[PDB]
Amino acid sequence: SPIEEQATRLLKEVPLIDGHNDFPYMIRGWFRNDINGQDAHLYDMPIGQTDLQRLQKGLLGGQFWSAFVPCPKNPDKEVGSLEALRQTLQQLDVIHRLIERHPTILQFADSAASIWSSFRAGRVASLIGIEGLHQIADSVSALRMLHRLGVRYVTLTHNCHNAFADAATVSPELHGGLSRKGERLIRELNRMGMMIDLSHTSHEAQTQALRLSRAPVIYSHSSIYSLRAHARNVTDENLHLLHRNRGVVMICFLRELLASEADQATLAHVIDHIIYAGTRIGYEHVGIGSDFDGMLRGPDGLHDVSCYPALVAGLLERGVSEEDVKRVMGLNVIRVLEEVERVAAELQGAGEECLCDELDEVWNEDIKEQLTRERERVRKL
Amino acid sequence: SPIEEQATRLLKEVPLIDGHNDFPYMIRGWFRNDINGQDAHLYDMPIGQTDLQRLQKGLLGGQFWSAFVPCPKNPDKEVGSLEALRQTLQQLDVIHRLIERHPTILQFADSAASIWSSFRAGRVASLIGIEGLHQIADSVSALRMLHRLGVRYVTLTHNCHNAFADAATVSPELHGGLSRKGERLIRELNRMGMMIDLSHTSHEAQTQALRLSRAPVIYSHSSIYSLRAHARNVTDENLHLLHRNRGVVMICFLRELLASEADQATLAHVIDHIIYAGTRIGYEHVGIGSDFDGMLRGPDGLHDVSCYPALVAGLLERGVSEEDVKRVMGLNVIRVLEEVERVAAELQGAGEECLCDELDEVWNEDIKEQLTRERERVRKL
Ligand SMILES: [Cl-]
Ligand SMILES: [Cl-]
Ligand SMILES: [Cl-]
Ligand SMILES: [Cl-]
Ligand SMILES: [Cl-]
Ligand SMILES: [Cl-]
Ligand SMILES: [Zn+2]
Ligand SMILES: [Zn+2]
Ligand SMILES: [Zn+2]
Ligand SMILES: [Zn+2]
Repeated sequence: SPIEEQATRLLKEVPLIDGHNDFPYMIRGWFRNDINGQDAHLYDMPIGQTDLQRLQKGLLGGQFWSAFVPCPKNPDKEVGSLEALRQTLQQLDVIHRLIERHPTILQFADSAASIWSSFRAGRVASLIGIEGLHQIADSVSALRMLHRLGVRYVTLTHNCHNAFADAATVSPELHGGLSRKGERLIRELNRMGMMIDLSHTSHEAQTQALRLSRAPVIYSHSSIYSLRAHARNVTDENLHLLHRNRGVVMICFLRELLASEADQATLAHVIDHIIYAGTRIGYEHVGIGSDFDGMLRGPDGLHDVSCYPALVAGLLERGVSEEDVKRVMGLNVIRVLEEVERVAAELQGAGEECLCDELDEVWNEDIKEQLTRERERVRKL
Repeated sequence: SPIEEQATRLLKEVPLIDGHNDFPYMIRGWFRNDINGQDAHLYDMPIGQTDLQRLQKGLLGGQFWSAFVPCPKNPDKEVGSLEALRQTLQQLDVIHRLIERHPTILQFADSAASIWSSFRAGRVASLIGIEGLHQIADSVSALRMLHRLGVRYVTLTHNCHNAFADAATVSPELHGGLSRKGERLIRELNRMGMMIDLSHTSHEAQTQALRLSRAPVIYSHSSIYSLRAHARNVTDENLHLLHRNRGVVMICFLRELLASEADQATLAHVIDHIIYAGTRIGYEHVGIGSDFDGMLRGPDGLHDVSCYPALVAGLLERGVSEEDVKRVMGLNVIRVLEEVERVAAELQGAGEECLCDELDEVWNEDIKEQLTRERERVRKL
C-alpha cells in the first residue's frame, strides 16, 4: 500500500522514540534479572508485549526503558524506602546488561546527540527513566548518582505519595500538589539536567510543576482528560500550561485511559487523543508513550511493540502531515531532552548552588577540638 | 639542594599516585557534604591533613579518594546494611562534586589512559575506591553500578566481617578467610575490571584471594609485618604470593603500623618499609598508600599531603635508582589498573557469565498463567 510505504519511509528517516516501556520489570518477574543463556527467550518471549525480534519488526527508533520498582509496602517505612533504592540499582543494572549483551540491536543513549548516532547506526536508542521519587530513598545525592548511571527522566510519583509530590490515584491528598521539598527539587532537577515527568502525578502537582519548571517537562505516558475522564489523564488547563512550558504529552496506550469500557479501546482512540492535543496545543507538543509491559493487554491494533507502523500509517491516513507525524514520532521528545540539557549547562555555567541532603552530625565537639589543635600544631612546623 | 631538584624533576616527569586518602570523609565530618561557598576553606582547611593548596604544594600526580562509610552499628542488620549503601552514594556524590567544582586542580580518572591525560594537563588524577564490602549491601548489582559511578577498587573489608570476607582487627574469625560467596565475588571483580584491595583483610583472606585472583591486586594502605608485627601489615608469605599475583603493596604512613611506639614513627620508617619490600619482591611491586585523613597525626616528616617531595628525596638519598623511585611513585599502580582492565576485556570478550543476585519471586503462578495465555492470544492474531 502507498501509505504503508510512506510510514515505513518515515520510520527509517527519523527515530520513533517511545516514552515508557516496562520490559525491564518483566525480566525481573520472569527471569529474576538472570539473562545468562536466555537469548532465545529475549528474542522470542513467552510472555509480555516486548521482545528483541518484535522490537526490530516495529521499526522503533528509540526507547526510554523504565527502571520502575514498586511503592514500598513494609510496615517499617525506613526499610521499605531503603529497599526501593537497592531494587532501583538492580533494575538499572539489568537494563545496562540487556543493552551490553545485545549491541547489534540496542545502544545506550543519554542525550539528543547520542540518540541520533544510535539511530544512524541502525540501533534502538536505549534511554532510562525511573518511575517515582520513592525510588531515591529521600536522597538528592542518590538522585544525582542515578543521573550519572544514565537516568534521564524521573517520574515525580508512581501510585503512592512521597515527600516531594502527590500521586493521582491515591486519596486523600497529602501535600495538595508539590511539597516545599518538591518545589526545591524542581530547581535541582532543572540544574542537573534531569527531565521532569508528570505522569502518575495529581492535577494540582502538574499545575504547580508546570509553572515552576525552568526547563520543558514531559508526560511519559498520559492521555487526554476531555476525551476520557481519569485521574491519570491531562486536563485542558494543564495542556495549556504544558504549551507555555514547551513540554510534550506522550500519549498512552492504556485501555482504561482511552475508553470507559476497556475492551472497546483501539488504535483509532490513540489517534483521536494525538489529534486532539495536536489540534489544540500544536503537533510540536505531542508524542508517543505506549506503556507497553505496564499492562496485560493493549488496544485493538496496538497489541505489542511490532504495531508502531500501523500507528504511523493511521496518523497519515487521518490527514496529519509528514512533518507533524515526524514530530509526534520523536523530534519533539529529542527537542525537550536537548532543551533540558541546554538549561542545565546554562545554570551550571552560571554557578548555581546544588541541593544538599540533611546529613547527621558524625563528630562531637571533642573530636573537632582534637582536629583543630592538631592543625595548629602542623601550622607551627 | 641537588637531590631536592632531582625529586622535583621526578614529580613533574611521572605522577605520584597515592593509594588511599580519606579527605571525602573529613568533608562529611566538617561540612556535612555541603561545600557551597566553602572554597576558601577547601583550599585552606581548619582541620585534617588534606586541602587543595597543600595538595598542589606536595606535587601529587594522582589520588584514589576513599568513599568510605563506617561499618553499620544498627541492632537491625537489614537497616544498617541498607543505610551503608545510601551513605556510599552520598560519599560518591561529594567526591564527584569536589572534582567538578575544582577542575583546574582535580580531574576525574578511571583508567591508565585517563590518569596520564590528567597528568599531562597538570591536574591531580582523581580516582575512587570504596573501603569495605559492607558498603554494597550484599548486592552485586549495586557493586556493578558503583563501577559505573567511577569506583575502581574495592577493599574487601574494613574493620568488620561481611558475607564475603574476614577483617584483620576483629576476632573471632567468621569465615577463616574468604566465604564461598567471597570466592565467587573474586571472579566477578576480575570480570568487571574492579581492582581488588587487600588492606584491612585478614592474613588468611589475603592468601586465598592472592591464589584465586586472575588479575593483579593491591594493598591500598598496608605496611610490612617483619619490620612491625600488626594484623593490618603484610606477611612475608603474602608478599611472595603478591609477587606471583603481579600486585603492588602501597606502603602506609599509619604510625601504629610503622613502630611499636606510635610517637617514634618517622619518614625514615616509611622508607625502611619501601626498601624492605623493594629488595625482597622487587621495586615493580611497591607503591605509596599514605592513608592521610584516616589518622589524627602522621609520622615526623610526613605530617600532611605537602610532604611527598621529602619522601621522593629520601628514597633517592638511600640509593634507590630513579627508575625504581618512579615505579614506587606511580608507574606500578598504573600498570596494575592497566592489567586489571586488560583481564576484564579478555574475560568479557570471551563471553564469561556475570554473577547475579538472589532475587525474590515477585509473581505467583496465577500472574504467570495470565501472561502466557495473553501471549498465545497475540500469536493467533
Ligand atoms: Cl541531525
Ligand atoms: Cl487548552
Ligand atoms: Cl502486569
Ligand atoms: Cl605514556
Ligand atoms: Cl618473601
Ligand atoms: Cl579521625
Ligand atoms: Zn512503568
Ligand atoms: Zn505508569
Ligand atoms: Zn580509609
Ligand atoms: Zn583503612
